[PDB]
Amino acid sequence: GNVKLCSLEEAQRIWKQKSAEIYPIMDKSSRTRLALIICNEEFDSIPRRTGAEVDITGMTMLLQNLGYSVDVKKNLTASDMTTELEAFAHRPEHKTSDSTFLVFMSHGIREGICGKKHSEQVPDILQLNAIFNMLNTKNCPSLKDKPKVIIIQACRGDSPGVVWFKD
Amino acid sequence: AIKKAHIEKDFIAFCSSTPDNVSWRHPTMGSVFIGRLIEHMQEYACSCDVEEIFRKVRFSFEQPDGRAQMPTTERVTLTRCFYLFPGH
Ligand SMILES: *C(=O)[C@H](CC(=O)NS(C)(=O)=O)NC(=O)[C@@H]1CCCN1C(=O)[C@@H](NC(=O)c1ccc2ccccc2c1)C(C)C
Repeated sequence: GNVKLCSLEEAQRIWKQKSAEIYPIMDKSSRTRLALIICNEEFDSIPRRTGAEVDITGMTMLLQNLGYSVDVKKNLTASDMTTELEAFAHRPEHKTSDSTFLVFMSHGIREGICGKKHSEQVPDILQLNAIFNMLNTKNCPSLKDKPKVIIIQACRGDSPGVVWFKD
Repeated sequence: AIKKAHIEKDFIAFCSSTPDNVSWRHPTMGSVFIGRLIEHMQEYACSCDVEEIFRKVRFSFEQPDGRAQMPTTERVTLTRCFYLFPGH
């Protein structure tokens, strides 16, 4: 809808130029695209991510507009997530899909995403390397040779990341 | 017969910021990274592969301003362009 559509002319030209160096997309009538959105708004310790609802509404709608099936999950923990991710790599719809969109939205540390039960005393994070593990050609051979885009919205530390310099 | 397949491939991560650094969120408009990616997705989904659009999102963060943050694409292992061909 809101997503600017691609005319047949352009769709043809683009494929006309890149043809062999572009991922083949399944037929619009048969493919069953799946997208997963895990976003923690409330936390046992860390301050609630006030305003997360507007992001959930944003992505879901967008991905769904890109022709994906969005299954939204909320306030999970390291485990709950690592369990929810495995059940996804298993989904049968992937077999008849051309790609998938993963979307994580939560607080975070240098190490990774923060589950809803994370704390200084008792950590609850999900390393990024793990997410890549649950969906590789070994634990999810259905997505093999298909683009898997992973989006993450979380702090990667404390520093502001800006450095002073005079002009 | 059995054949070998790369264990890791066709991946592409897009983080909201760089290591050790924070990402910004507005209590009324939510995260900024998410709103920009959407804004761009809606516009360039039809002529740019997800890789070109992510770059365009980064470039949109090129000029700092109080709530600065530089998104980064990590562990990219895409072997070809990934067009979304919206409308198809
Ligand atoms: C990383 O952990 C978070 C990401 C998140 O959404 N979750 S959480 C539990 O941490 O809130 N990033 C932050 O929290 C960063 C780092 C510390 C403050 N912070 C913010 O995003 C604050 N943002 C603002 O104050 C703010 C952002 C954008 C913006 C745009 C236009 C006008 C005013 C503002 C204000 C929030 C409020 C804590």
